[PDB]
Amino acid sequence: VSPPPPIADEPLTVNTGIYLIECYSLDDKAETFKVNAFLSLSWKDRRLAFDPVRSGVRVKTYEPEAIWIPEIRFVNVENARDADVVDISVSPDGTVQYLERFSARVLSPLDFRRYPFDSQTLHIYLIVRSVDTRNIVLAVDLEKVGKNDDVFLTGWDIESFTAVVKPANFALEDRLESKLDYQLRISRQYFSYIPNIILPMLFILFISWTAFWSTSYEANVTLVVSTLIAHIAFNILVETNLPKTPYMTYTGAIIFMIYLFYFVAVIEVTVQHYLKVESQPARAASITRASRIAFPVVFLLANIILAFLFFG
Amino acid sequence: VSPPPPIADEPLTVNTGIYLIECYSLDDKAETFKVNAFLSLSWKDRRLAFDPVRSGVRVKTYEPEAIWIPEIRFVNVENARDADVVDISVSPDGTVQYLERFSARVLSPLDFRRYPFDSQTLHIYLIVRSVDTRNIVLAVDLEKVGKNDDVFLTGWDIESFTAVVKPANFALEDRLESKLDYQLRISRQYFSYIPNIILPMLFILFISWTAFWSTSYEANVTLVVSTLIAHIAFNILVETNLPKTPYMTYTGAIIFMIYLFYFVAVIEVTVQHYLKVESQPARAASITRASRIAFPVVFLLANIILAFLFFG
Amino acid sequence: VSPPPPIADEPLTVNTGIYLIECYSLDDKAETFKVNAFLSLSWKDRRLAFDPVRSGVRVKTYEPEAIWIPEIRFVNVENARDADVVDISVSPDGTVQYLERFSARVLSPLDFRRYPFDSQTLHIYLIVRSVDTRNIVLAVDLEKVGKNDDVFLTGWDIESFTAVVKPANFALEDRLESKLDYQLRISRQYFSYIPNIILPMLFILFISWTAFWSTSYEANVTLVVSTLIAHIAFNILVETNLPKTPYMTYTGAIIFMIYLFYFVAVIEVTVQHYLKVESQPARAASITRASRIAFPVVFLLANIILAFLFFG
Amino acid sequence: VSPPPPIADEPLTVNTGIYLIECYSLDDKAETFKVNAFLSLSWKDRRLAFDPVRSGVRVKTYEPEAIWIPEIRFVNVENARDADVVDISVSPDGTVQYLERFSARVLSPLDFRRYPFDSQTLHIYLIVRSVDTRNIVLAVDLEKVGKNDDVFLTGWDIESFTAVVKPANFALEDRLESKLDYQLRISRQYFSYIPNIILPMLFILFISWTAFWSTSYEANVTLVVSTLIAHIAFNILVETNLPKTPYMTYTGAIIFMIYLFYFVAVIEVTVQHYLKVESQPARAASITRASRIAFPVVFLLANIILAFLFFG
Amino acid sequence: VSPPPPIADEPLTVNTGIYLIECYSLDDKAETFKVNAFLSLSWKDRRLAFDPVRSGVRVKTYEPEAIWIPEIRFVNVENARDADVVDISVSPDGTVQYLERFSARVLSPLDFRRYPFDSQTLHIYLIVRSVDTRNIVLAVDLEKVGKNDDVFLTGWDIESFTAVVKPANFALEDRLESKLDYQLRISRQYFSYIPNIILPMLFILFISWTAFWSTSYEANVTLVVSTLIAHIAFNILVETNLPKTPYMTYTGAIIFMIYLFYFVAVIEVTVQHYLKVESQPARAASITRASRIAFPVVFLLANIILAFLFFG
Repeated sequence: VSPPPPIADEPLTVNTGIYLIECYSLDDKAETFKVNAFLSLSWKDRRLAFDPVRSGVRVKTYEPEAIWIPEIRFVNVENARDADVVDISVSPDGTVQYLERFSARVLSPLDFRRYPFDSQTLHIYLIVRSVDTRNIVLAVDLEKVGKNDDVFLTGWDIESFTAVVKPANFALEDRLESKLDYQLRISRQYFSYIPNIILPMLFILFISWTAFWSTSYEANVTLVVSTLIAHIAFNILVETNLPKTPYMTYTGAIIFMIYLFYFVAVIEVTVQHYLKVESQPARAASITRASRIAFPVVFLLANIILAFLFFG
Repeated sequence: VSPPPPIADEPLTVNTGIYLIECYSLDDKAETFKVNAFLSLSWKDRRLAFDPVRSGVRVKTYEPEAIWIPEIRFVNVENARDADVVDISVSPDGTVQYLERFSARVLSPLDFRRYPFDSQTLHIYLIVRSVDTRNIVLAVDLEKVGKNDDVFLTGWDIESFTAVVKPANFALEDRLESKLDYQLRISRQYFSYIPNIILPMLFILFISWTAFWSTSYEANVTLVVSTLIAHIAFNILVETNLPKTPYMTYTGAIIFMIYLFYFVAVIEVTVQHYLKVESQPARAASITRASRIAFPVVFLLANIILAFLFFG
Repeated sequence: VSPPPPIADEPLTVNTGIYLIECYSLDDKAETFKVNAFLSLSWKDRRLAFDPVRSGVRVKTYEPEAIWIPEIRFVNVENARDADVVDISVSPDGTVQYLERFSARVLSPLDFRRYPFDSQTLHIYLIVRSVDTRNIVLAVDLEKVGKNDDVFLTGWDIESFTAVVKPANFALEDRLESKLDYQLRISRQYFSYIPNIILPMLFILFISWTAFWSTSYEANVTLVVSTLIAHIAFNILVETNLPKTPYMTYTGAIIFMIYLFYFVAVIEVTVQHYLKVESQPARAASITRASRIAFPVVFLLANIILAFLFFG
Repeated sequence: VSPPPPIADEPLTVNTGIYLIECYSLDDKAETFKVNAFLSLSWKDRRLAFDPVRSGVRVKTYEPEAIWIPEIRFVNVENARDADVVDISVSPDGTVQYLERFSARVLSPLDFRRYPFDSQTLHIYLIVRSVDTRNIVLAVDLEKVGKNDDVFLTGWDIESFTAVVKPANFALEDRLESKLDYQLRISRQYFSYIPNIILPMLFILFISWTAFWSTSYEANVTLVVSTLIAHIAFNILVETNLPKTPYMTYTGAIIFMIYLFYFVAVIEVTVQHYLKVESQPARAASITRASRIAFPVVFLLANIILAFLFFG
Repeated sequence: VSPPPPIADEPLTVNTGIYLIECYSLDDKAETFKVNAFLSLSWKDRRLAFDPVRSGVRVKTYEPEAIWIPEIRFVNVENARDADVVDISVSPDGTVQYLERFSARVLSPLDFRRYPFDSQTLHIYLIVRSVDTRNIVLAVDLEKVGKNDDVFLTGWDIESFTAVVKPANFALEDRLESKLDYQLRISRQYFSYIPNIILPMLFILFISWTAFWSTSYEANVTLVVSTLIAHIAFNILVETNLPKTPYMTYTGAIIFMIYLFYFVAVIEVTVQHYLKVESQPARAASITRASRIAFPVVFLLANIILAFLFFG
């Protein structure tokens, strides 16, 4: 039908609010996730009001087809949402209440630069279609914004869920004042990563570092190269969960540094054996005794530098 | 169509019932499962009443779009259920019989705190929103709740499928709702895990422990490091199908313990070689003879303590 | 658009029939398969007795709409079939002819007790629900049951496709239903499994056994442990196919036996070295010479016993 | 609206034609691929004609729904094609032009017996629905068949695309029916296999064959067994892109040959060491000298014999 | 419902334009990328021009249907787009404004000759069919073609999104069609590839090379073969991504060169041992002294030549 008359001079306001029910399947490679929530809606329409004389219930219902309901669209969704109209009730004072239940698939960016200890924010954008007669603006009601007690994400924990009235849509066609942003702040659960990833890597490195206490060339070669193979194998477990990020990461820096340390250890073993063959054992002993202390200290300093760089 | 006439003394009640046909596709990483089942409803409409007189022996059977059907939805589903109506019958007394068949995908948490020998409970929720004229509450028909004898799940065995008879009424978004709970208790079939996982790891550990009866350095190093690599590969296989958790599991604790044991064995081999080279063979012999007994006993005690801690 | 009236109390019969066109995508882990075929029906409706003498000359052909067609469903399917009607024709006496083409994904359990050389049976179930005013039964018409010679399953031999004539009538949800069973017997092609799996395993086992002719500890350790690692990798490649089962299969038994043999070989090598160190070469020589004959004989005996146990 | 009257002496002939647009997703596990093309029909109907007088300048006419259109359905398709009519024109004589555009999934067998150097043939089948009034027989049209130069399949090159008639001696259809065959010939480009999968394996085998130029038992054992492990790893790599096939293959024969050669090499090394320890060095030298020449010649001859057994 | 009538012989032109919103899921093996964007159309239709003075309106809209809208279809898509009309508006002179929102999966070939540092161009094609006697041609509105500044793709740098203004007219199926081309130019981000793939490979190669400063045969064999195994594992990791291409890429050539280098290193070690055994230490010393310098220089020259060949 027709929109409400613009006889009222003030712009038409459509209050809004989303109530989350569940969020699931947050893919990391395509950075896409799904939602299932309640979409509430309300606006004032003085054209179709109600008087208490008809009945004392003070409540009347209507149909989706007979009453003009403004069209609200989602910006970043793969496909249009699935609408299931629930209930509408018209107060005697003209205010209407509109409900819907929808499910969607949302595209949002993710920043994996502190991958084990990162926090992400997921956005949902709302726009409206301007009507010919009057002016349509949006608003947020803090009462209709919330999340259920049974919202869970596998591996994450939800922190909060708010909204803003930002009318700052990128200018395309007369919609540069009719946007809305909903923010979902989440954090990753990182405790399981310690005993599953970090400590075995340190154990393998320390195993390979025992070559500085022996002078047998064959045993040193076996130790170092076999531990290198074990490190390459452990990279497979490191990779089977972490995404295929085409950019720098904390874990990537750690792995590259580990490769560098293995190379330097091989060089040290080679030079020690070569010096010992040339009837210069004192220099070889001095070099290996220096390396015994040099290696862990440099490893710890590089760890500290990297941690300060990425988290500060 | 309009709701049944408000008798102004009692809210409308609806008696539900779910009959399982088969369950399948219990995803472990996403904690989902798929269902196929019946759904039968029943309530009282004061109208549509007719006596058996005037050829009324044939009970009436209307069609959708001609009567009033309550909207009943599942809370924890990815998408709205795909359903098709089977039969609708109206008794001469005034009640109505309703049947339906649906398929759906359900989200439910899982608890892998005892992962090889765990038990899980799965939930299905039914909700209904009170209309603007009449209140609606739910009920349970205990003779229409059950499962086929042919309901099989791959990897699990089914124990019970009941329904809690007490709805949890509450008010949400300025309207009153009633929620039902269905519980499907299952247990895991753990027989396949023993000879495929547990025994080979024990064999590999016992193989790596043979280095205490030897005295050559190269053979000891080869044995221990190669067995460590084999353990890493078995860890690959084990963790290929186990989701990450915020708590500490059983298998993760055991795997970390075995990593610690390998590290300590490497340390002991290095110490023995270093002592032997420095011309103190008696001390090295005493150390290795002590370790021969010390290792299995400590392993046994640690395993027993862990089993008591988790399953106590 | 209403069920035909019975004469006095007799029920109505429908003669079904399925003609396979192609089977594909047989999953072991999911225990499903796909199929598309023809569904043929025929029943009696005497409200439409055609008279060719005066009212027309040719028998009537109808359209899917505005004609009473029995509802037919499949019990063990994930979702409802996607069927397109082909033709409906009415004979002068009153018997209706019907055809349609459909597809679905069928669920049926499998048996893996003889996995390399196992034979399976697959079931498809039809059903129909009795209306209040009429009772409906099902029947088989053997002239429309069959399969195309082009029906090919990748990796299986199709033997027969028959139906059990006698239905199974039962009362479910306070109504009478009838059920039909279609059995499709298939057998696995096992020749590809011999060179791909069986023989490399034997070659690696013999390579491991070749260590009883050597007297060097380092070489024996290298041989046995490297062959164990190769066996672990091949076990991973094999196990990527067979799902976990509550019972014990054949391949699992053979793999466990091979692990046992590896453990015993390691123990033998360790004992031989330990005895040789103590200046008792006679005992070590006797032990290794006895093992040279003991190992293959026991392997052969164990394999024969297992083959008799599982296939007898 | 009505089938054409059987007025002409010969039955009703339709001129068909398929014009490919692009192809993609040639899945090999399911032996299926998707298509996108045009479907142009043509038939004659003297019943309605547009004589060139009385404003008969309109050569063609547009009849979307008030005209008879034969039902053309595919045979080997998972689901019904997604077709939408493009153009409908009626010539003044009576010949009718028809045209659509469809997308579908095809099920055609694949044969990987010469996998690196194989060729395939993909079939698409067309059948027509008979009508009691007039007989309908399919007929190809040479000018309406073809394909774009913009078709492409990843890893394949297209040789030809033609059509031929094929009587339908199948489907047990009690009515007379006709079928059409469309054949697409594709040859795989094998160039990217010689430097990717073949030559590295030759290099690994030749590396393993250098154990015949040494007398050190430990070095020979390490060489041969580590190269066997490398062969297993390369087999794991190769398994990435090959199909999971249930029959014999050329590549499988090559892999089995390589395993056999590794076994024989280990046996030779053991024999040489056993003879050398037994104070018979001349025999060991003779055996090694024989092996140096024997191994490559036998490998080449067996490869020639396998290449003759296949490919002919 | 009817195409606009021509004046005498002139054709009808429609002005198009695509405003990008977001691109994602750029599959390299399948060579597809999903997309969703605004689509705009505009054309002149004088059969429904109005009088602004009498009607009292300055813009006139219509329902989504009940007006003649040209059929615009994409050529290289897997299926028809998921259209969503947003607005139809008309100008007083007769021009029709139009909007639409869609999403689709496109097909486009790629070039992988410079895979780490390559740039690609993606194509979107639009076509229209000539209905009636009114020829239809396309045109580009330069102020509507654009891209959102938030259009992002993971790992790619987006340079431009332009269109070729001149269409291409050709006769398909004895009918004329006009085609437009939309080009999206992107370049790959290569920084993450260097520390992930390039440098570990070099470190492993240098670890292999360190064997020219040694004399012990067992240590050299262990070093070279273990580094070869690690190289095979990294080959697995890299081959996970790249598809099969009929031509030779940069990475494939580099990998083959590395394989050849490993083979030559094994040969050199073998010949050094063979010469030293025959009591000729001087020749072996000279050979190894030469090889120490010879290997890195040859590697550098080969890399330089490859870089000049593929980029010159």
